[PDB]
Amino acid sequence: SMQDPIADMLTRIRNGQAANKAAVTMPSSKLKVAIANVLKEEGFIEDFKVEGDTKPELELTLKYFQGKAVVESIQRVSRPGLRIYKRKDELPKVMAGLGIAVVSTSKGVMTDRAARQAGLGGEIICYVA
Amino acid sequence: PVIKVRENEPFDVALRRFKRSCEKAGVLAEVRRREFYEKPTTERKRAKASAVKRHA
Amino acid sequence: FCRFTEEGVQEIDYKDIATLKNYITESGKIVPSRITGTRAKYQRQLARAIKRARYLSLLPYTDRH
RNA sequence: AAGCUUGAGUCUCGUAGAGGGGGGUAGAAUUCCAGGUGUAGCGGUGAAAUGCGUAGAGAUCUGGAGGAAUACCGGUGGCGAAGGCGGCCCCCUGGACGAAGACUGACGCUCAGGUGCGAAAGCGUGGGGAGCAAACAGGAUUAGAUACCCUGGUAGUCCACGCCGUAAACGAUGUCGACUUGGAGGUUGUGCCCUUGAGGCGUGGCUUCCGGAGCUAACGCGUUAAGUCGACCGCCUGGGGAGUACGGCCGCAAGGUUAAAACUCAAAUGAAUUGACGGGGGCCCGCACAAGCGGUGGAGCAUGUGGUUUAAUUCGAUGCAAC
RNA sequence: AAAAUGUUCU
Ligand SMILES: [Mg+2]
Ligand SMILES: [Mg+2]
Ligand SMILES: [Mg+2]
Ligand SMILES: [Mg+2]
Ligand SMILES: [Mg+2]
Ligand SMILES: [Mg+2]
Ligand SMILES: [Mg+2]
Ligand SMILES: [Mg+2]
Ligand SMILES: [Mg+2]
Ligand SMILES: [Mg+2]
Ligand SMILES: [Mg+2]
Ligand SMILES: [Mg+2]
Ligand SMILES: [Mg+2]
Ligand SMILES: [Mg+2]
Ligand SMILES: [Mg+2]
Repeated sequence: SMQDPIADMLTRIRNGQAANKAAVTMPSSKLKVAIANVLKEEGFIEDFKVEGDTKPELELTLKYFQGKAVVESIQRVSRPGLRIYKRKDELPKVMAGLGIAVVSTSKGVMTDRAARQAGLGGEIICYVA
Repeated sequence: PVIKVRENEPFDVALRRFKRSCEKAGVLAEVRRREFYEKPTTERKRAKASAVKRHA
Repeated sequence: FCRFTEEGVQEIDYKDIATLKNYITESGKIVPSRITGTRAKYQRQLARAIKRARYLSLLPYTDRH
């Protein structure tokens, strides 16, 4: 079954990157949307479009800098079978801050740096490189 | 492979025809196949091999 | 070239021996699909029909009796 | 706590199918029986013999009995959870797939323990028993031949109801879900199209082959993954000891299952590579054979060697490649 | 048809 949606989305993104897909679409979710937004902010995709009313499709437009993928890697750290929650002090950094950790925090989904700045952490949703 | 020589027809020709008919039937081959028992597995393997061969 | 398909038949008839006995050889054996060019489903149906005929003794099993 | 429809199910109509169980029957063939025809072999193998045969075999025709299995179709064809499932017919029966639509509304996925099914062999009681055939016997072969070959041939194979519970039960690949370039097919639906013709354009299901990225130890796998991720379980931790012992549980038993230890080796293994080898395949050759001719091995002598003898019988050469 | 084996360590 579709037992992790975020993970699935990440995988899709990665696959798109691999195969030179201009866009990558999937079933949208609020968390998913947030993640997409975060990614956009950080710089790894162009734009996301949540198209539909009853069944909304999240459609991410992937970037390709100099004929290769921007998303070098995109791993779920937290996952349904083993969740990973980091305190502010514990909070990770992907490639020594040359790459982001999407963390879900009490004040929204955001990159790890942002969380740190705030003075909080939480469920480290995914490392994006 | 039932044959009968028609009116004004050589023996040799008739024989040839009969042979052809037999070949078409696959009688000798069939007999050979039934001379000894092949295990179902073995038969399957043979079939597979044949299939492979056919893929040229 | 499959004839049955062209015709547009739902099922081959065992009673129609004239059609069937083109698809069985002189000895009485059922002719291959690869030779006759019959569709696979049709071929199976045809075979079944032939069998039925044989049972009822319209076609022969073999050319002995 | 309330919802929603994408997941998961339900219904409508069809679809193909060796899916399963039960019961009928069909034809071919083998075997046996009875009878006819007929006559010296048949049978078998590498060749033989055992064996069967002048009491009439084998062959050949007729009639019967039975049992088992279903030629052709038949197809990397189909169906089935896997095991498996193959003549045709019927009765009962499970699943799958498609077409639209309507409904339920996360009801899902996975699953230790547990339960069920589970080839073949085997075992239990009762049937059946043609063919085949462990065991067994004889004949061969052999140096021996407790084998391979032959002739026979019992259990078994068949059925009924139980048990067994394992196989290289393999795709050696757990299940479910998502995603990622393609081609060639196969199979089975279905929508559209002047079917102007066997066609054209799709869209699904299941499935074989090649092959891209990627992965891999390489082999390969490659949209049915061994790619990319996610959920869950199973299992692994050097080889041998050993899937063995002891114990438990299960089994009528066979045994299965669960599963050690000491001791012992520094390997064991996988893939590929160069060779070599093959009583593997292909191509080709040399007095290699074949085709010939003349020898040697027999005799006597010459000569060298071994051996023995000897005070010493100098030392070396010792398969072809010493004598 | 029939053709078994090759003392140890280098
Ligand atoms: Mg509703
Ligand atoms: Mg059995
Ligand atoms: Mg024997
Ligand atoms: Mg003996
Ligand atoms: Mg029994
Ligand atoms: Mg096992
Ligand atoms: Mg197999
Ligand atoms: Mg296994
Ligand atoms: Mg391949
Ligand atoms: Mg044991
Ligand atoms: Mg090897
Ligand atoms: Mg010669
Ligand atoms: Mg001499
Ligand atoms: Mg001499
Ligand atoms: Mg000397």
